[PDB]
Amino acid sequence: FKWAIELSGPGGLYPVGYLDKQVPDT
Amino acid sequence: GVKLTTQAYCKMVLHGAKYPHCAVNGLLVAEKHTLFVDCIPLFHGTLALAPMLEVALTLIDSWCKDHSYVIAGYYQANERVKDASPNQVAEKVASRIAEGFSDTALIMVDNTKFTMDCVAPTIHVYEHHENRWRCRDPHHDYCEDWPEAQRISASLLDSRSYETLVDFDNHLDDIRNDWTNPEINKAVLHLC
Amino acid sequence: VTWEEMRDKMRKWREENSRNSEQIVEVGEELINEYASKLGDDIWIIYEQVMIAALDYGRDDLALFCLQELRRQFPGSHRVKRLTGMRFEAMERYDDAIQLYDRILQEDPTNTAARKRKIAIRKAQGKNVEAIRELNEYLEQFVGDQEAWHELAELYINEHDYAKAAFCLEELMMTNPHNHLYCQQYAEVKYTQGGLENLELSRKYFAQALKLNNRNMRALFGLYMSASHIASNPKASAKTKKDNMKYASWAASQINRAYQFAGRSKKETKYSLKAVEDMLE
Repeated sequence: FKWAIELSGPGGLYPVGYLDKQVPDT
Repeated sequence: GVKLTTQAYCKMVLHGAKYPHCAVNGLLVAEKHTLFVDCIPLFHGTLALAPMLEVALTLIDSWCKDHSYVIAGYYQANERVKDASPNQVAEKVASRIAEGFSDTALIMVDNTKFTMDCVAPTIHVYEHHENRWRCRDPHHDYCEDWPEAQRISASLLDSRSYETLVDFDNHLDDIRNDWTNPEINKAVLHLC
Repeated sequence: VTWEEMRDKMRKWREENSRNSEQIVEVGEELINEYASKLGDDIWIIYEQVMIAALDYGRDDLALFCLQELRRQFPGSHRVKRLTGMRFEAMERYDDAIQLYDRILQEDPTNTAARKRKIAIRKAQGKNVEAIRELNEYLEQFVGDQEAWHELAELYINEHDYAKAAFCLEELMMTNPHNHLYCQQYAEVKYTQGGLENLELSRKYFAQALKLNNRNMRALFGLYMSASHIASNPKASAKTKKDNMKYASWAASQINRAYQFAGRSKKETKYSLKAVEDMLE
């Protein structure tokens, strides 16, 4: 792919309801 | 050393006027001091999304190489009035397009100087040197025929041609809308 | 061309949040100048839009007229108060607008318009981080506001926090399962966010958007390209490789069909053919 541009990088309180940690609780 | 045609400037003003409230971007194609023979717009408002940018660039490359052109510039008009510096999106896109040809340099439509007649060159050209992007001399001549660009932009805006202008996003909405927008091209030819 | 026709057009143009300030301000001016008395209070909401368009259009001359009429009609009204705040913001007058919004809040604490306008002021001032913080705090008392939710997602995308943007789009889809736009946008955000662990989500949500709307050819070739990237990715398993290759082939077939329809609909040069020449590559 000749246009595989990456736009990630810097990610900058947290928005309400958000929880970054991937929890396996089930 | 970046040179663009008057039709490129009028397309710049057309796309800026089309979505005055939304930041826009797009590319500039040239044939292989590069002269940007033509331009093409793409999207507006939200600009940080990758999939649209990738699909765009692929289509731009296909269309240009089919008709002997190659993409050689990137344009971006920011949304904020007091904003004239490139964002991450502009920097990465300019770096990626410049990866092919070193003559490729970024341009940004400084919306602060955006007026009816475009009295002063709104576009600012940034070059990539020393792994950094920095603007060229603002006092440099940008358009090939500055009075012609001024008059054609004023006529097109006063003729309500900005509403008629179609960018890549409208093509995404419906292919029936011509993304090559030759209508503004014939209007430019008639005006000139 | 009767005032009812432009009235219906303005009603529609208000129902869907358009921003063609020129057209809407012209139609509203024609209605309030020629057919002001032809209909009753239904122009009053128009008197709102007409000024907002004006503030968008820059033609501030009739903004004062609309504001004075509304104020003289509705004294001590929070809606007109927010509208005056926007009038102040039209000329970057931020301190007075903030003071007015604070007065509205102290007069009525449950009002959400003041918070939205003040964070709009903050984001107009360029303080993106504080705007994000203000939206997060405001949502903490008003969880479920879709407009603020989408605005925060857009701000995060602009600021490139695709994780938070993806989370906000997930909860927005929670609010509106049936909106294919949210699914397409979330697929795009996830694809931009990372790799296969997100490419799978992007392609699944692109397929969902296509299911929700077959005409969303944007999301169509988005799914196509996501499948293509998954195929090109070495980390794809053999079964995953063939699955995503099948997805890409099906999407390509749909793309050729869509561009053939684009061809039969119009009459011009075969740009659609060039397009599928790109896809075949």
